[PDB]
Amino acid sequence: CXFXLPGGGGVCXLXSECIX
Amino acid sequence: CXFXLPGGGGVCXLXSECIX
Amino acid sequence: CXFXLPGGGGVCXLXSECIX
Amino acid sequence: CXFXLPGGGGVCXLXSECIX
Amino acid sequence: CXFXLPGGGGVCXLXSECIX
Amino acid sequence: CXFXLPGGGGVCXLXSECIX
Repeated sequence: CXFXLPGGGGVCXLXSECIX
Repeated sequence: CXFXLPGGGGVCXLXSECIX
Repeated sequence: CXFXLPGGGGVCXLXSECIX
Repeated sequence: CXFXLPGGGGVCXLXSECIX
Repeated sequence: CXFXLPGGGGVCXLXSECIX
Repeated sequence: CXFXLPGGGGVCXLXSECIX
């Protein structure tokens, strides 16, 4: 976090911070 | 959560986890 | 659309209007 | 648009360009 | 938070809960 | 686009495709 900067990196919107 | 999966279901973007 | 309500009613954030 | 800036003004995430 | 609601009346998408 | 994939690359949620 914050939104656009997912924990662990990678694509924002794809994975645990999003659906996952 | 995460983004696009509201904890109480229904409409994502709609309810506690969004505005609410 | 709008944001959160894809046309045809799929999950918001999952598919071409998002990543896809 | 873009995301955060609804085209007709007002509050991002609240109104026709979001749910509405 | 939640998504779209900084919590103090500010602009969603601008500050710590977004980039920051 | 879609949401999460800004044109030109770059961070999603920052610059013209978001606020900007």
